[PDB]
Amino acid sequence: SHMEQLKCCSGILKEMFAKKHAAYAWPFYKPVDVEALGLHDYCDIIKHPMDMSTIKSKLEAREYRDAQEFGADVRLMFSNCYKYNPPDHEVVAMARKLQDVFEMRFAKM
Ligand SMILES: CCS(=O)(=O)c1ccc(NCC2CC2)c(-c2cn(C)c(=O)c3[nH]ccc23)c1
Repeated sequence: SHMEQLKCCSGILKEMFAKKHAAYAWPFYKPVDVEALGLHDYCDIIKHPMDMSTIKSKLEAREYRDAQEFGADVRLMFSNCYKYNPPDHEVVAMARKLQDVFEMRFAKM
């Protein structure tokens, strides 16, 4: 059921926000600050920005019909990271660690 699936989504996102994963999830907590040194071309490369606070807000405001729509937004957050940054960047290695947390939880629900 969609209602049940969406409560599991809330649970998944709550684990991604937990202290257990903090050392590598913290650059994904809030939207990317495009007024920070570098990132002057961030809006030129990233057409659809996404972060965990935006996904949390979209869940609370019922903007997802089902788990797949929630999943698409989490994956957009990681794909934005893989598209923008060099593959050797510290943030890419952090995104891969947080995505492993996500994929394992999302797959078992
Ligand atoms: C919480 C939003 S923030 O603006 O405070 C912030 C702070 C630190 C960050 N990275 C720190 C770096 C790994 C050591 C990032 C960041 C996120 N993402 C998703 C990228 O793609 C990216 N590229 C370059 C920087 C970033 C964002």
